[PDB]
Amino acid sequence: RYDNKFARISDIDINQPESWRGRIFLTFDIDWAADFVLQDTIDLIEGAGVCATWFATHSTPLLENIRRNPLFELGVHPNFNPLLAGAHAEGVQEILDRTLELAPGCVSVRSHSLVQATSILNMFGERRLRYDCNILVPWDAGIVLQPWRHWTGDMVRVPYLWEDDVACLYDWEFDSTFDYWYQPDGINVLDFHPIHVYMNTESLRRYEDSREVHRNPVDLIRWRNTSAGSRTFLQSLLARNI
Amino acid sequence: RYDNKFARISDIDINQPESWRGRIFLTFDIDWAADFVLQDTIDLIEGAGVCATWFATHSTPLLENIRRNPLFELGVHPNFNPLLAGAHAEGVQEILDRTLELAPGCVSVRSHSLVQATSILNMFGERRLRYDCNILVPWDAGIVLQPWRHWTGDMVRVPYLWEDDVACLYDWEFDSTFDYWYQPDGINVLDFHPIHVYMNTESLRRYEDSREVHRNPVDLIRWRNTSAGSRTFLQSLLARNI
Ligand SMILES: [Zn+2]
Ligand SMILES: [Zn+2]
Repeated sequence: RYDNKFARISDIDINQPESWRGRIFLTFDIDWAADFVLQDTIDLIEGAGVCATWFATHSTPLLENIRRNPLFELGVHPNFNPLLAGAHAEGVQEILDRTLELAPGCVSVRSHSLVQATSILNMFGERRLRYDCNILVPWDAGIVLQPWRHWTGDMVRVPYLWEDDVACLYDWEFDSTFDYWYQPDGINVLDFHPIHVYMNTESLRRYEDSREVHRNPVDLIRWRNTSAGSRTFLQSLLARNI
Repeated sequence: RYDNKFARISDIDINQPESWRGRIFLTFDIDWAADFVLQDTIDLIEGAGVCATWFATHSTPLLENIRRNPLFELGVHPNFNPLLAGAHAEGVQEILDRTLELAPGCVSVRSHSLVQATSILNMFGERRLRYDCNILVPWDAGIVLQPWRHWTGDMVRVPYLWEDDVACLYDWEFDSTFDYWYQPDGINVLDFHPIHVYMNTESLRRYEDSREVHRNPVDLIRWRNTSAGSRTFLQSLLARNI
């Protein structure tokens, strides 16, 4: 149903454009959020009653909440940054295999910091991942987006067009009265972080200033932006589209 | 002039679509080709008298040929694969800085194996690179392509839509009578490797079977495909568009 606007990444059927065209795919890069922060984001999406895909960074009992919910897909968020940062004892394989232990049998992946390479995608495919979510093409680039077949692993590359922290870096609006990014004729994948939904981030300086409080369940709420930000953007998007 | 169809990557002016729309950007990932192989590719493009951009992997006096030619732009092709392959003593910075020594002041980059990440692009930008050429969106994905502004470094991301070895993996045609990939309304960046132009590669098995001969100036020519392949595709594209 057209009215079923929200979908999971694994609902994309590359052979059937009806499975993605004009639809919205809410995705969440967990990024090591404390449990109270992740729980708040889960509660917000569960309250809307929509589908969503969650990319896991670490082990937490809240992953079981995500697994249970039939509207939610659990994927992985492997962190290969230490490989790029300087000398290291391991490669991609060890890190990927460890991350996959968080969601055995999953099919969707987005790399922390969008770390990607031909060999990385080859290794994703060997491990039976089917959807790569690592290409970010901005909604304002003038490009109508569509997922496409990768040349190996029967993988599908799924490009995404909006991200909360990226919106801060590009100075995109959090308080527009319409879905400026929306493509009725393309795929619409958005990426949110629980930390920014929790603090209603409108500037990364709020995020940086509050660093010491990000895991403090008593004080963090005091840093929530009361103007427009990531949280109010998500809340409006949900209200307008359910 | 519309008739000046061929351009260099650094000719892209993100503020002026006339600088890229409907134009063709021939790019060459040198990939450690022996000098006789690189020379053959240079001779072929020089014979056509068109612009081209060359991504350097290693030091060779032939880079000076590329620098001299005012129609040619020299960029870099850093190799970060060893970082992903397993334990390593260095990170991106050391490798990038060493590669940049091959073309000081250059502005364009494509990573070997399309290794990329947010921190990698940040580091490209700090080193005054302006054009990232690491996003490959296939010509047959149904997406009209345009370069776009990256969120840091005043960098421009330039997507490309065709590559010789990728054409083999996707089973794209080398002997079409028309430019099937061409977007009159988008940017058209193609990536060729000197080794495949030299051997007129139509299957990667030819490339793999001939491995021991890739630096043998006497025997390699015997492995050149006499049917349609990467070389005849490039030759036709040049003939049709000059
Ligand atoms: Zn992340
Ligand atoms: Zn290469």
